[PDB]
Amino acid sequence: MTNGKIWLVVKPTVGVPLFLSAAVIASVVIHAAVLTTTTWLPAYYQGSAA
Amino acid sequence: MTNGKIWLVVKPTVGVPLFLSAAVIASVVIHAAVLTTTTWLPAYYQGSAA
Amino acid sequence: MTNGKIWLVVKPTVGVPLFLSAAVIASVVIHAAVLTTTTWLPAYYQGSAA
Amino acid sequence: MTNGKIWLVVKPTVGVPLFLSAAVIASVVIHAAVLTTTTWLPAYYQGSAA
Amino acid sequence: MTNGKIWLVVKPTVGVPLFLSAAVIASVVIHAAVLTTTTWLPAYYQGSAA
Amino acid sequence: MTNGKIWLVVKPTVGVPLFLSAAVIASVVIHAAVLTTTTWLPAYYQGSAA
Amino acid sequence: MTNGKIWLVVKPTVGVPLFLSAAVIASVVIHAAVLTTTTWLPAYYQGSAA
Amino acid sequence: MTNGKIWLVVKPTVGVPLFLSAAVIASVVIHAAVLTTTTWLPAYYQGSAA
Amino acid sequence: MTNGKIWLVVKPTVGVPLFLSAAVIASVVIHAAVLTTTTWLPAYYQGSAA
Amino acid sequence: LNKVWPSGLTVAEAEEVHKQLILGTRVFGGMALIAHFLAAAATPWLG
Amino acid sequence: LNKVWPSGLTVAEAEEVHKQLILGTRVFGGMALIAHFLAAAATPWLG
Amino acid sequence: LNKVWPSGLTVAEAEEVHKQLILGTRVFGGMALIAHFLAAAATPWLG
Amino acid sequence: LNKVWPSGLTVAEAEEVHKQLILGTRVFGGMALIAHFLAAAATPWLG
Amino acid sequence: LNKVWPSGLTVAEAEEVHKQLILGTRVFGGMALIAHFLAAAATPWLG
Amino acid sequence: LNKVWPSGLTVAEAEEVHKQLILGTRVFGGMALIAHFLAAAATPWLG
Amino acid sequence: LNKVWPSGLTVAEAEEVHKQLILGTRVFGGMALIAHFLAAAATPWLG
Amino acid sequence: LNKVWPSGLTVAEAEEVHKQLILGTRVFGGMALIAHFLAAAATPWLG
Amino acid sequence: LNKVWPSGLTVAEAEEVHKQLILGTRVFGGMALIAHFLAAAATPWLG
Ligand code: BCL
Ligand code: BCL
Ligand code: BCL
Ligand SMILES: COC(C)(C)C/C=C/C(C)=C/C=C/C(C)=C/C=C/C(C)=C/C=C/C=C(C)/C=C/C=C(\C)CC/C=C(\C)CCC=C(C)C
Ligand SMILES: COC(C)(C)C/C=C/C(C)=C/C=C/C(C)=C/C=C/C(C)=C/C=C/C=C(C)/C=C/C=C(\C)CC/C=C(\C)CCC=C(C)C
Ligand SMILES: COC(C)(C)C/C=C/C(C)=C/C=C/C(C)=C/C=C/C(C)=C/C=C/C=C(C)/C=C/C=C(\C)CC/C=C(\C)CCC=C(C)C
Ligand SMILES: COC(C)(C)C/C=C/C(C)=C/C=C/C(C)=C/C=C/C(C)=C/C=C/C=C(C)/C=C/C=C(\C)CC/C=C(\C)CCC=C(C)C
Ligand SMILES: COC(C)(C)C/C=C/C(C)=C/C=C/C(C)=C/C=C/C(C)=C/C=C/C=C(C)/C=C/C=C(\C)CC/C=C(\C)CCC=C(C)C
Ligand SMILES: COC(C)(C)C/C=C/C(C)=C/C=C/C(C)=C/C=C/C(C)=C/C=C/C=C(C)/C=C/C=C(\C)CC/C=C(\C)CCC=C(C)C
Ligand SMILES: COC(C)(C)C/C=C/C(C)=C/C=C/C(C)=C/C=C/C(C)=C/C=C/C=C(C)/C=C/C=C(\C)CC/C=C(\C)CCC=C(C)C
Ligand SMILES: COC(C)(C)C/C=C/C(C)=C/C=C/C(C)=C/C=C/C(C)=C/C=C/C=C(C)/C=C/C=C(\C)CC/C=C(\C)CCC=C(C)C
Ligand SMILES: COC(C)(C)C/C=C/C(C)=C/C=C/C(C)=C/C=C/C(C)=C/C=C/C=C(C)/C=C/C=C(\C)CC/C=C(\C)CCC=C(C)C
Ligand SMILES: CCCCCCCCCCCC[N+](C)(C)[O-]
Ligand SMILES: CCCCCCCCCCCC[N+](C)(C)[O-]
Ligand SMILES: CCCCCCCCCCCC[N+](C)(C)[O-]
Ligand SMILES: [Ca+2]
Ligand SMILES: [Ca+2]
Ligand SMILES: [Ca+2]
Ligand SMILES: [Ca+2]
Ligand SMILES: [Ca+2]
Ligand SMILES: [Ca+2]
Ligand SMILES: [Ca+2]
Ligand SMILES: [Ca+2]
Ligand SMILES: [Ca+2]
Repeated sequence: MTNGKIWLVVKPTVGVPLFLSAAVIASVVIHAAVLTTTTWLPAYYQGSAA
Repeated sequence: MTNGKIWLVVKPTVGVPLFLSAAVIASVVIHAAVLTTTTWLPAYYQGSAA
Repeated sequence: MTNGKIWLVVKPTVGVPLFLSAAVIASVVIHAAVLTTTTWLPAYYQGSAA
Repeated sequence: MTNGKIWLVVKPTVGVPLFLSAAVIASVVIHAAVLTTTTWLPAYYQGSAA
Repeated sequence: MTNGKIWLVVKPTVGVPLFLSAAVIASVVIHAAVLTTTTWLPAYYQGSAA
Repeated sequence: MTNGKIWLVVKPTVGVPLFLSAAVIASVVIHAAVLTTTTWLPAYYQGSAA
Repeated sequence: MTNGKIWLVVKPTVGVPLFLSAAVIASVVIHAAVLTTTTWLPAYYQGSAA
Repeated sequence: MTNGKIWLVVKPTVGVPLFLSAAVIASVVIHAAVLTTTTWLPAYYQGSAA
Repeated sequence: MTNGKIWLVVKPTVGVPLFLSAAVIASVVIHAAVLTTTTWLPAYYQGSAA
Repeated sequence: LNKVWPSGLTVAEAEEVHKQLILGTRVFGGMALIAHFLAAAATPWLG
Repeated sequence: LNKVWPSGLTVAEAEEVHKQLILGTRVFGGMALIAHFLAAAATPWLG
Repeated sequence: LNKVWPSGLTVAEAEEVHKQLILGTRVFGGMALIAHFLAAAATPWLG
Repeated sequence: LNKVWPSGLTVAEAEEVHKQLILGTRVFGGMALIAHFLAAAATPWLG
Repeated sequence: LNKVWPSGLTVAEAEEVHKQLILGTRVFGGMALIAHFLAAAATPWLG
Repeated sequence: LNKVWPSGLTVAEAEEVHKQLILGTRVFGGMALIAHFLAAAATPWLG
Repeated sequence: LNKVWPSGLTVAEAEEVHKQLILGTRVFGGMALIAHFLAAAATPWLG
Repeated sequence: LNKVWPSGLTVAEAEEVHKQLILGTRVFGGMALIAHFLAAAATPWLG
Repeated sequence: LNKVWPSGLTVAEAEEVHKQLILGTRVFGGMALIAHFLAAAATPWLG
């Protein structure tokens, strides 16, 4: 909330795409980690075929 | 719906290709995850050859 | 059909190469997925050698 | 044959290298796929050493 | 605290995104290392499933 | 031989490095493929140590 | 200490981010090497679990 | 020896770094290939330890 | 020693970072090769643990 | 309201762009919702 | 009408570009539809 | 206060941008908090 | 006919460029067709 | 002291930027320190 | 014929460039042809 | 001595930049030296 | 002869650049030839 | 001799740059030579 001056020295057309892209990548990384390390999430995708 | 001012500070020729590219990549990631973790989707590709 | 104004704010020299490149990559991904997950497509390449 | 206006909105110095590069990469991908999935093409390289 | 003159010769629009991106990547690397080398963190994700 | 007008619309400082780089990469790919798929080329490097 | 004229011909906005990024990457490489080649460092992460 | 006009249409700022970088990469590729495919070069590094 | 005119046609802000980066990468490659192809270097990291 | 912001757009142009993005998202989402019902019906996912 | 937008195109030019993209997509889709019927007929996919 | 900084924004514009980023973060976080409660309830995580 | 489009080409120049691309594609395709017949004849592919 | 350096900042602006970076680092570090104590208490790390 | 095209070359300059590329390709091909005969003679490839 | 070199710096500015880099390197090295002694004492490395 | 080509060089400067590249290549090749004889003598390669 | 070449340097500046590169290389090489003797003495390499 107090960091709003960051946009005086970082171009928003750089930093805003980077910020949102980093969030998106982070979410994918977390979902991929859960998928690769649990049995229960791949079992959810496998469904009744197991 | 309320975020339309993003295009005052992000160039659409950056952000719109990025937005659509991210959607496309996300879809591929999901399809690839289902393909790699289920048996039923590769069995669908394998068809009657199984 | 209704999205033609996209080329007012995305440069075609960016978006048209990206659009066609994404289609090309998508096609390769699909062909590679079928090749790597079926027996019948590699058997087609193998031909009379098996 | 009818798409020649593409060069009004795509720079040829972008699109022509991309077009030819994509063709080259595609050919390599196909040759690599045949090499990796057949026995007969590796046997051709192996020659009389088998 | 004494290095504030770095922003006289490095563009903040370069260095501030790089600085924060490096921190984000570093955190992911550490979390990924713990996930891939312990049993207790994947057991935490696995939960009651096993 | 008939394609010399390509340099009216592709910058040679783009296309000539790309052309030669692609040739170099192609050669490496072919040598690598032979090395990885034959026994005779590895045995040539191994020499009398076998 | 005697190389300070490097900043007459290298832009600091290039070279200073590169210098610090290379240091950061080098540190990660060394830590990753120790983690992947010793038993004692992963045992330290594993803690009382095993 | 006869190709010196290449520097009329390729920028040396591009082509000379690329030329030398390609040579450096090629040398690394050859050394790495010998290291990975022979026993005698790994044994040379291993020395008296085994 | 006789090649100093390279900096008439290569920009030092390109070539000097590239030169030093290549040296740094080369050193890492050599250290990594020794680490991955000897028992004695990982045993040095492993120390008294095994 | 004629102020041209650092993207090169005015406020009104930026809203016009985003409204088309909102519309396109709704179309994609409608198709995706149908695809999920088809996936649930035709695949072993959810039984 | 004559306004040049940040892409460098006018409204009419942008519609002309997109119409060619629409046409090309229809050609690609028609060929792909034929290829899917061939794939269904000649491969084990769908039996 | 009308000074234009190297990003091309004024102080007031930079705060206006960031306030929207703050708002969007709160929306994302509210949704993520709900998703974590759903994950805790419906998945084996946390039992 | 004089209009220079955002690629830097006129309509006539753009058609001239594409016609050479069409010609080159036909040459590549003719060679590829011959290569496929050779591949079918000499390799186990298609028997 | 009003000299503008190659970054586009003055000395005073560059210090103002860095002071916010220092503040943000202290916040991150305070949170990270708490997270390490939580990790030590709740995980098998350090026993 | 003095027209400077978007690459920055004239027609005559572009042909002069390509002719050197053609010449270099012929040299590379001649060497490669010799190398293939050596490969066929010295390696197990082709017997 | 007021000559501006292709980096945009004068000799004096370039020396001022590098001196801060030298100082920072010494700080990093001092910390790294302490960390190596800790690593030698606390880990199985060097016994 | 004093024409400046799109690289920014004259014919004479371009030849001067290439001569230094030719010279450097000969030095590299001389060293590489010696290294190959050493490799043949000291390694199992070629016996 | 005061000619400014496409790098932005004069002949004299380019030689001054390279001489510092030569000096730095000699320092690196001297250290590397010592490190190889240490490696030969302390590691199983070369016995
Ligand atoms: C067997 C079938 C597979 C599967 C196969 C696929 C495939 C294949 C695809 C998807 C796609 C999607 N799947 Mg599914 N999917 C599965 C199960 C799930 C589950 C689940 C828990 O089981 C969930 C939550 C989802 C959810 C989703 C969506 C996120 C996504 C389509 C979004 C869209 O159209 O938005 C449109 C949005 C709207 C119309 C309105 C949005 C309005 C709200 C208010 C906006 C809030 C924004 C928020 C606060 C901030 C966002 C920040 C940004 C991320 C930066 N699927 C199963 C396991 N799914 C598609 C996809 O991701 O495409 C890119 C896709 O291609
Ligand atoms: C089971 C739990 C895991 C673990 C999980 C995590 C996770 C997960 C994270 C960390 C993070 C961090 N961990 Mg921990 N961590 C573990 C064990 C350790 C051990 C150890 C030897 O056991 C150490 C040394 C650390 C240390 C660290 C920090 C380096 C880092 C947070 C820094 C920060 O906030 O700075 C703030 C700094 C300050 C407030 C003040 C600094 C002042 C000093 C004087 C500055 C000196 C500068 C120096 C001289 C030069 C620096 C050069 C630059 C690097 C270029 N952890 C265990 C094994 N750790 C976090 C991280 O890296 O985030 C990016 C993170 O996300
Ligand atoms: C167990 C220990 C390891 C090992 C561990 C390491 C590690 C670790 C490193 C090296 C490094 C180096 N090692 Mg050792 N090294 C081993 C065994 C070898 C063997 C061998 C056949 O056994 C060789 C030839 C080398 C050789 C080399 C050098 C190439 C290099 C340092 C160069 C330098 O300082 O130049 C300085 C140059 C000079 C002072 C003068 C040069 C003058 C001459 C006339 C210039 C001629 C130029 C030529 C014609 C053209 C060059 C073209 C360019 C490549 C583009 N090592 C053993 C197996 N070695 C270091 C390195 O590469 O750092 C980047 C490094 O970090
Ligand atoms: C288990 O983990 C796995 C492996 C699955 C990994 C996890 C993956 C996850 C978490 C995936 C999540 C995916 C999500 C969140 C997907 C979201 C998809 C969305 C929201 C898609 C939206 C699509 C919108 C589209 C296609 C909009 C198109 C708009 C168009 C074409 C209009 C274009 C024109 C303009 C923007 C402006 C025109 C100009 C004017 C002046 C009017
Ligand atoms: C199981 O998961 C796997 C592994 C399979 C991964 C999943 C993959 C998935 C989900 C793949 C999905 C693929 C999709 C959605 C593919 C879509 C393809 C489409 C829509 C292709 C469209 C092609 C269109 C083409 C080729 C159009 C060409 C147009 C041309 C050449 C005209 C060019 C000219 C202009 C644009 C303007 C000219 C200028 C003027 C002034 C008129
Ligand atoms: C075990 O380790 C694993 C494998 C899991 C790896 C570890 C992963 C970790 C550590 C992940 C951590 C993730 C974190 C920290 C995620 C943080 C997420 C956050 C904070 C997300 C925030 C999202 C915010 C959003 C979506 C905001 C959107 C804002 C919008 C759309 C407004 C856009 C407009 C403007 C910015 C300005 C408009 C202009 C005006 C003039 C008003
Ligand atoms: C099983 O799945 C696997 C693994 C196999 C992956 C799947 C791969 C797939 C699906 C591959 C598909 C490949 C395709 C579709 C390949 C298409 C190839 C084509 C269409 C090639 C065309 C080549 C055209 C060439 C080489 C044209 C050259 C033209 C030249 C040299 C003329 C250059 C000059 C100008 C353009 C303008 C000159 C200027 C003037 C003013 C006249
Ligand atoms: C075993 O090896 C493994 C695998 C673990 C790998 C090893 C990993 C290692 C060695 C990791 C080390 C990690 C370290 C050293 C992490 C350090 C983290 C730090 C120092 C983080 C600092 C964060 C600081 C933040 C988030 C600061 C934010 C500041 C903000 C938002 C203010 C933004 C505004 C401005 C800069 C200027 C505004 C303008 C004005 C005019 C006032
Ligand atoms: C089984 O599959 C595997 C794994 C093997 C993968 C498959 C690989 C495949 C399919 C590889 C195919 C490779 C091909 C097609 C290679 C083609 C090579 C060619 C055509 C090489 C041509 C080389 C040409 C050279 C080196 C020309 C050099 C020219 C020079 C130096 C002149 C430079 C000067 C100018 C261009 C202009 C000067 C300016 C003036 C004003 C005169
Ligand atoms: C077994 O092989 C493995 C796997 C281990 C791989 C091998 C890895 C190897 C060989 C690693 C080697 C690592 C080395 C050589 C690391 C070297 C580290 C050094 C020298 C680090 C130096 C750090 C210096 C720092 C952090 C300096 C910071 C300076 C600052 C913040 C000042 C910034 C301000 C300015 C530059 C100018 C300000 C402007 C003014 C006008 C005053
Ligand atoms: C089995 O397959 C494997 C795995 C082995 C992969 C296959 C690899 C293969 C096929 C590798 C092939 C490698 C080749 C072909 C290597 C070629 C090497 C050559 C030709 C190296 C040449 C080096 C030349 C050098 C270092 C020249 C340096 C020149 C300098 C320093 C002068 C710099 C100055 C100027 C250019 C201009 C100065 C300005 C003036 C005004 C005078
Ligand atoms: C088995 O195969 C493996 C896996 C090992 C792979 C094979 C790897 C191989 C083949 C590695 C080969 C490595 C080689 C050839 C390494 C060469 C290293 C060299 C030559 C290093 C040179 C270092 C030079 C340095 C650090 C110089 C620094 C200079 C400085 C700091 C001065 C900076 C200032 C200026 C340039 C200009 C200042 C301006 C003025 C106006 C005076
Ligand atoms: C983006 C491409 C994703 C390809 C994913 C498929 C990789 C192969 C999956 C394992 C092999 C499946 N199998 C055994 C039926 O062949
Ligand atoms: C691998 C580390 C990469 C560090 C980031 C690259 C160096 C900074 C490049 C800055 C380019 C923009 N510039 C010159 C205007 O500052
Ligand atoms: C793969 C090696 C790449 C080496 C660097 C090639 C040149 C990079 C671009 C900088 C030089 C061009 N320019 C016009 C800015 O001077
Ligand atoms: Ca179902
Ligand atoms: Ca079928
Ligand atoms: Ca639960
Ligand atoms: Ca056949
Ligand atoms: Ca604990
Ligand atoms: Ca033979
Ligand atoms: Ca110890
Ligand atoms: Ca020998
Ligand atoms: Ca020894």
